[PDB]
Amino acid sequence: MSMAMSQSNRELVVDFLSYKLSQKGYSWSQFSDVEENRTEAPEGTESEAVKQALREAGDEFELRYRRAFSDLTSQLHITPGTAYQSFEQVVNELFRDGVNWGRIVAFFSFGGALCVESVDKEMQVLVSRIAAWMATYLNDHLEPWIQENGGWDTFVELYGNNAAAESRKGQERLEHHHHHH
Amino acid sequence: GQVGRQLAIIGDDINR
Repeated sequence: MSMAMSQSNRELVVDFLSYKLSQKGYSWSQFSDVEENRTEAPEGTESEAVKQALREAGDEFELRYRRAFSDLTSQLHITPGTAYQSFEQVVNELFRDGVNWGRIVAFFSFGGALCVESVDKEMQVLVSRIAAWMATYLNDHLEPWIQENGGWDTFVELYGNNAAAESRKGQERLEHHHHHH
Repeated sequence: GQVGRQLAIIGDDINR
């Protein structure tokens, strides 16, 4: 009953960079998949709740990254030749042994950041570079671990809309909730 | 490289 389980992967990464650059004030298709001849897709249903948790989880992870240490690309240099290596070091960092939730969302907004500063540094070709590294790592290492136990339905069950704040408030039961009456 | 080592730290404060 397949249909877009592997193609949807490249759809989540491409949609994350489309809204990322759109935030500042730059286009994405301008230097990404510019080659015409597309597939159009049926409509995209997994990105509904999935992309949703990726937008609130990407803005909360970024706010906590600078609010807890500093910027990401600000520390990187970015350039067509040693850029994939930079994202390669941050990738191994997160992977402590296998694939635990949380590092996947931080990796989504992380690559999107390198794409923003990339265009600002006259690195259009660099943007497309991170686009293939994001859809590849997602369809390579995160592929055999997501389909294993619903990696998108689960990623949304723990990082749903405002799930980060819901883990400290929605807790209630084992948290402490004083209303047993 | 400093990134990555801290990207996981925030994970705790925001883990599920």
